[PDB]
Amino acid sequence: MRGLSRRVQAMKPGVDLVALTAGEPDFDTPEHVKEAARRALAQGKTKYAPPAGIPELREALAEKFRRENGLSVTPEETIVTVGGSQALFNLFQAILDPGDEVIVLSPYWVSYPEMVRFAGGVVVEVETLPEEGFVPDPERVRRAITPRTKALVVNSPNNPTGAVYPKEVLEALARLAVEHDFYLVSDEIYEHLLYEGEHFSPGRVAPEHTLTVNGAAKAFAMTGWRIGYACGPKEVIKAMASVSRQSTTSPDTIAQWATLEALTNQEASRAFVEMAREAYRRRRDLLLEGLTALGLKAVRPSGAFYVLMDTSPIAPDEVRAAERLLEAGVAVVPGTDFAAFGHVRLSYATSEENLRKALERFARVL
Amino acid sequence: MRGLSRRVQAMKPGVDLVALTAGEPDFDTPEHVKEAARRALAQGKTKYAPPAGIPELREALAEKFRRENGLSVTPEETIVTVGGSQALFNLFQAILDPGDEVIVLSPYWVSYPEMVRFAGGVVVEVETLPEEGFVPDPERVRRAITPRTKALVVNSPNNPTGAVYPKEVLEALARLAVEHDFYLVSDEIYEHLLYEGEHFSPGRVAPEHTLTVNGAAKAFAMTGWRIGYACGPKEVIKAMASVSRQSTTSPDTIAQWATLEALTNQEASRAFVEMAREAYRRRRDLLLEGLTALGLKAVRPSGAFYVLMDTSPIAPDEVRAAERLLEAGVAVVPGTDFAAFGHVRLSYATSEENLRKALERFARVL
Ligand SMILES: *Cc1c(COP(=O)(O)O)cnc(C)c1O
Ligand SMILES: *Cc1c(COP(=O)(O)O)cnc(C)c1O
Repeated sequence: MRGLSRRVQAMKPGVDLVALTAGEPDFDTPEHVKEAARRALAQGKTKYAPPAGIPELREALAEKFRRENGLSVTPEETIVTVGGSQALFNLFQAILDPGDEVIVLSPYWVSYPEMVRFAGGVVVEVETLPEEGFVPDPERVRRAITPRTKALVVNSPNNPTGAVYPKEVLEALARLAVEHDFYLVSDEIYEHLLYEGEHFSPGRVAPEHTLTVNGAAKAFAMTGWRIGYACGPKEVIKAMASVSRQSTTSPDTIAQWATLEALTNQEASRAFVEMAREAYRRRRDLLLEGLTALGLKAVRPSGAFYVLMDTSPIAPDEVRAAERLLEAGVAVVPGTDFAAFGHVRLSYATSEENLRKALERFARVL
Repeated sequence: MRGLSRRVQAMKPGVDLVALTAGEPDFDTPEHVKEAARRALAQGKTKYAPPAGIPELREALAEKFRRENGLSVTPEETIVTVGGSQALFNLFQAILDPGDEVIVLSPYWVSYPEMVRFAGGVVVEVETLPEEGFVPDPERVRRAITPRTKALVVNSPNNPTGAVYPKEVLEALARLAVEHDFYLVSDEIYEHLLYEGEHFSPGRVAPEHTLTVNGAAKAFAMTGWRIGYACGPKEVIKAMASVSRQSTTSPDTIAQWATLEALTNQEASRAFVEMAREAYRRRRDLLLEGLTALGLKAVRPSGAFYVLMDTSPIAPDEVRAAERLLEAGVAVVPGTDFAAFGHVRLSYATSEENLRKALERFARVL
């Protein structure tokens, strides 16, 4: 018989426009990384790499996680994947049996529920409130815990809210994982795009319960390179490598060598990060002041490069709001898929010039 | 609770040695491809690409499948993946429900049964015979079809046997798919590594039943670049792209542009293919001559760069034979995992000098 599988069928799908929809940096990847790619090419590093990644990168990864995040991990508790998205996908395929529950915090990144469902898992949503700065209340999270809870996904700095969760909240969530015996999945890819506060990694207190996901995509403007990395309990990392072996085999070898340079040349990478960070902060401040002057509401973000804007004054719902803004000349992302109803996601990974235009057009819509 | 999933737990795991174990070309990727990669880097083509691949590549793919294989496909019935392995992985995830049966022809590439079972499928094995040159008998296949058959996997040129199936057998297999209504998965990555006969794509006789899987890996010495491609029914291709979107997002952008060059610069690419084909042919003959002189049995391959050697004269079984050979100084791959019992896979993707060195050491295990 022909026909698609159930898992795949259950899956969810001359005008001048100013686009504020980007999910990737506007900067190009820094030259030290590009140069390392060039050396790898000339050195013929074009062969298959091990499923978990070239050993040199795994070693550098163990250093980064300990040095930057205070995580006590060995090279064997580290894995290189085809983007942070594959680290999350392999993780769910490795820990979820049909019916296992995963607590997700809304608004959430679009891919989380999809990946959980694709593995046969059940999504259990816990909402974070705009009035609480989109920071989870551990008390609301406890109520979502059942005997079937397998994992809890935390994403700070957050996409799409831009919220940075305080260490006390993160410690409280790590404690629930330990007390109730489940995995804490910490998506930390925006760690370096932080304007205020500190980036705390829950793996610092509960390493055997925490799976830390990260990558080069957002920090080093390497979205198209497809290199992500994770660390955590040795047995889970081993299982994740098994999934890669039977799907992608291993990430692009040239990209792995280029990523090694981003991690080892701390001086050049630090210079890129500080430059981008300062640019993003100026853009964020520019946007927020403008929105406030218009009377539009948005919780001030402390990280990433997104702003969730309440659309109540523009239309009855976020899709109608998004279509009106489109007519006005501004492309925004409706909050529907992120479970951010009544909001629209704005991205400031564009020029100040474009942010000014967009504010002019919002003005006209009001 | 914590713990690994069943699908992951069910998964199967001073000496001078000459290695005849390679599953990739010894040649480095051609300069024109490397140059295309440098241009993309210089041009800032480092951003996210669409889930099915950059439009330029999907169009070049349509041309390739039409031109080289006589397949009539549009760019939309084309998909780019992270290696041909991901094409197969996404395919099974997109077409298999737990319990669905997939017919595989032994000896088979190690990854087929693992990919089938990971998606919940049941592996039904149909044996090909040494006496029949490892070419399948359509009758034996017919005898394996049940109401639960979802697909039949065919790989020609074959890994690990090196057999090239005649157009007439490929047509008979396609007909069974059309006759019994199931998918025909054609793994054609070794099409350009052919020494005698001609490559026939069964998608020509059963377009709506066939998924043609291919890639740049073996033909252009690009195993580490991780770029594969497939074509087939629009609805299946669309479903495969959906799997990519929630797992890898899209293959590395730099590698996609480099692959476009390998497909469009026909003059430089054919020069490489013909150069490699010539070298492989030399190495094959040399290896076969040597074995024959040693009194060792092996079926003469017409494609790829492998030879399945009968280990009867060496040890009771192929694992023991592989161990004796190791002591003798030659590393070979036991036929165990390919369901090629009593055999050992030899790869001639190495220099003639190494092949000569191995043949010399073979004298010690008689
Ligand atoms: C970008 C992103 C990732 C991973 O991106 P990759 O490009 O696959 O590395 C993971 N989580 C969030 C919230 C992201 O925004
Ligand atoms: C090498 C190979 C593939 C695909 O390899 P990729 O490196 O993932 O492109 C598929 N089938 C067979 C039989 C192979 O030998």
